[PDB]
Amino acid sequence: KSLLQQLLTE
Amino acid sequence: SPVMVLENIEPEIVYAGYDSSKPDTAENLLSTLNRLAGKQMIQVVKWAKVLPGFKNLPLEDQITLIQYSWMSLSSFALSWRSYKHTNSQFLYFAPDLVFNEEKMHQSAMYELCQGMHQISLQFVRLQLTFEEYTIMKVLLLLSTIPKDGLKSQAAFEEMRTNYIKELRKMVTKSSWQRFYQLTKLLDSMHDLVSDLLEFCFYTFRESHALKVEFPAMLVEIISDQLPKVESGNAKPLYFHRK
Ligand SMILES: NS(=O)(=O)C[C@H]1COc2cc(F)ccc2N1C(=O)c1ccc2c(c1)NC(=O)CO2
Repeated sequence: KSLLQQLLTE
Repeated sequence: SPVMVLENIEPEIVYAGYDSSKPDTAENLLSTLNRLAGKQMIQVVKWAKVLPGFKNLPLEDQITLIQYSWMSLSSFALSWRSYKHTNSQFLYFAPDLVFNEEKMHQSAMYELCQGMHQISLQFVRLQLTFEEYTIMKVLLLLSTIPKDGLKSQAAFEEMRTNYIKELRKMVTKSSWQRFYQLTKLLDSMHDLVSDLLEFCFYTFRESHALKVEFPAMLVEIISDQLPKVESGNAKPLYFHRK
């Protein structure tokens, strides 16, 4: 997962 | 009231972490701006997750919108801080980083800085309200899409249409004339953002040659966005075609 994906899904 | 939610979800302002003891070189100033942009990008994600309607869009579309609009949201907020805190006399990047003529020159972005100052001067002319500002910032998040459209284009269009309706309802408080002045201002953002991105892509591609540092968040976003913008995959959405 990208940093953006990680932040949006947490 | 979705606009009252917007006012309440506005992020805390961020410090630049600007080191005024270090030489005010273009490398040092631009590296500070990039560190600032990275911190702002974390705030954009936290804000977008709680933005009414945003959760309805699929994850791929949420990522696309954030990556395509980052410079638009960032430059529009810089204009807001400049207007609110200095009456648009200076560029208020952060409480600890306010640009005067000296810093505009040192940054090696003088002309882009004057272009940004011109937008903040429009906020004064129009006497832009915080309510108008918050709706317009959502419209900027929804102002650039892929040329072949999003994964859930109809869901996006419903959200965008709804926020346009909110802006029209809001201008009655300060009305058709005001609506068109606000949509003209929103459209004008695309041209300034294009020029800001052109310089950002240049310093990104010739980074260590120019000693300009980028945080991980910016590296990731720009690496994805840069080939898409340059190949003509980005589609700016205009209220009024130029
Ligand atoms: N994050 S912020 O500093 O508070 C506001 C944003 C968006 O509006 C701006 C307007 C300006 F006149 C100057 C900088 C920025 N901003 C930039 O992030 C940015 C733009 C281009 C770049 C760079 C930064 N960085 C580079 O290396 C060179 O290209």
